[PDB]
Amino acid sequence: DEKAEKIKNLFNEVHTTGVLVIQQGQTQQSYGNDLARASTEYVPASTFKMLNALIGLEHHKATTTEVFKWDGQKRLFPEWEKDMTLGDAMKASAIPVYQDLARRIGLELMSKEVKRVGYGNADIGTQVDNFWLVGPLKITPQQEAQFAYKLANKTLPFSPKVQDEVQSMLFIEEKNGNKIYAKSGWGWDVDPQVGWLTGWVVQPQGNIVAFSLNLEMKKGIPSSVRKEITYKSLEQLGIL
Repeated sequence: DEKAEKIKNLFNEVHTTGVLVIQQGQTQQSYGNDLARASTEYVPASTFKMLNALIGLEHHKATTTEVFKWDGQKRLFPEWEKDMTLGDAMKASAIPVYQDLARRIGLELMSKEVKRVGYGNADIGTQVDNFWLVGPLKITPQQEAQFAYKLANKTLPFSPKVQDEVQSMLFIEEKNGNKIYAKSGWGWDVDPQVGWLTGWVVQPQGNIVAFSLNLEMKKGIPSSVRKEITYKSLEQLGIL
């Protein structure tokens, strides 16, 4: 009860509403100040890059060493206006690189694969290059944590090679002997805005603990909140 109470207050302290779903084994636990978010659908935003990369690699629409070249058209941030590998673009949440990947995959293959894997509502609509940003694709935090848990265990419906490659893209840091893997997301083109941090911890003896933080990104909420709450929560839970 006390762990849950503490984590609730972490969300209250940042003046928004959110949830953290944790998965170890086949059960999940939800924490936070709005638990109903755990089973609510939201756009994945750049959390979808995880699946986009798996599909693209598996279907030979990308390699891990190629550079996705900048064509010189203005991008949303100047940091993105350079050539990047899929891994560089993962770390940078570089939307246009992953738009290029999506277009390589194409609508038919993308739709088939998203359905095959059962990702969220598996509804990509007719626009292959923005369905993860503005809809119609939506996913719950419980689904995201499950996705992350399966990726961590290499049990998603892809080759283990491709899953290992995507895992490497997601590595953040080793902290207190724990390896942390994650992908952030911020759906800023929807209202209300959604913030994500989905990932997992590999503890020193190999135990995997997956997570998905999901909160409402209000005006004034710094994007750093996502990592801060997640880490503090995982520490309070004894995971980190």
